[PDB]
Amino acid sequence: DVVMTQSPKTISVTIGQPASISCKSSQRLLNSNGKTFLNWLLQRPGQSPKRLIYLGTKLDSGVPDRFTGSGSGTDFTLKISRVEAEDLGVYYCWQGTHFPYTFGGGTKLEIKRADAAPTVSIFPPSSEQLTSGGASVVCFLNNFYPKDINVKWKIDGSERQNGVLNSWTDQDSKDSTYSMSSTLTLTKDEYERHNSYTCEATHKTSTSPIVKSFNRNEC
Amino acid sequence: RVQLQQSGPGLVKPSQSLSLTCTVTGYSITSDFAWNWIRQFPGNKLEWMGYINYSGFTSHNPSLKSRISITRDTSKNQFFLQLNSVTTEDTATYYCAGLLWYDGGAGSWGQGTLVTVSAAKTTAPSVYPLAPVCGDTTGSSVTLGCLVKGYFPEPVTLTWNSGSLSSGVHTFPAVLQSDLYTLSSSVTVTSSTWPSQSITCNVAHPASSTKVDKKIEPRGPT
Repeated sequence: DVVMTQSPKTISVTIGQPASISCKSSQRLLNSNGKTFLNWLLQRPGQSPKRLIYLGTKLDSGVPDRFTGSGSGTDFTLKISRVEAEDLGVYYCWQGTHFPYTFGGGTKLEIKRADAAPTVSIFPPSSEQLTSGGASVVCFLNNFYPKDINVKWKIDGSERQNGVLNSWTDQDSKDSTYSMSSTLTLTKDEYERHNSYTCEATHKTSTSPIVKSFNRNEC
Repeated sequence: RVQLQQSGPGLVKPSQSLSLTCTVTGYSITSDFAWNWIRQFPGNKLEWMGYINYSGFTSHNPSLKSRISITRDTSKNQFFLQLNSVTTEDTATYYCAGLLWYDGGAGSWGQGTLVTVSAAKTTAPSVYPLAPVCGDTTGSSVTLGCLVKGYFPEPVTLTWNSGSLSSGVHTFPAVLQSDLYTLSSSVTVTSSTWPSQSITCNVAHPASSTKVDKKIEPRGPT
């Protein structure tokens, strides 16, 4: 099968600057009628892949003319003349010349923006959940940049590692930021045993973590 | 133009078959296109599975080693996927996609349907309100949330105020543990609007035919 190799794996670009990504095929993609079945697609977060370029060099239907495909034989290039925030996502190449049809592994375009500290919010277990026997404490770390962040939980001032599950959003095209949710899940009995709960966020925007806490049974 | 939409069971037991339908609108399936099935695994990995074209001719990936059937029903303007002998490795998002036969142009994909291959049981979620602590309500914005815990399989849908509150929302990918998922969502609003303007998380879990509409009540007197 034809191997489609994309590079780079990831690219971070400031809004208004160009972007260029490469796709190299292991076999020539020209066919016996002069057509090159090489397409480029973009998959935005939460969506299906969508058309961009086809026939190697041709703008597909409805696609903004900021996207250009070039190349031939085995080496192809996609250029974005000036990046916009809604261009973020994963770009794929695809070949239709050699059965079975194959896709490249994707290039993720990230938008570079100024650093932003997270907005941190902590939430006690709901009374409804506490009637259940379980107890989840949730912390949101929202709208920060860049994407690396750390969260630490403390129960009565002591660090707690068991029972934490984290989830991270994809980059938001509205403001080019990232967000993260951290949930500490305890039994109801152990939650009711302890008094104060703390989420600490550490982010390159500050040396000092952002600390949010509450006391159980205080509003 | 042409629009495609996948449908079919979201949860399949190992060793049985997945069966999906793609319904095409805006174009006849007997003209111009190849009608493809493509699936996506974690890590940006897309796999072409096969097509049926406008004249009923088919082709499929050798990777699927006699397990796949692609068919159509022209009276319904639909085409279909059957994949037998499934295993957990067939868990994926499945897309239908038409590309023109002549040149690979006008690619049009459906929204995708997740198919989970698992023997685990369908379970409806509990939806819990995340009301802010009092100390966190005195600034100019306030953040609220909802925790959707203990469901299987994916997906759920979650909106705020029936979709009328869309700005300032973050809905996080669900996390799987012990064959049950948990998802959270946050919403941030101007603090002086709350609690005067109520906020409700609307959760639907189609696999269990369950809906929950949870109004977020403040801590303190309500």
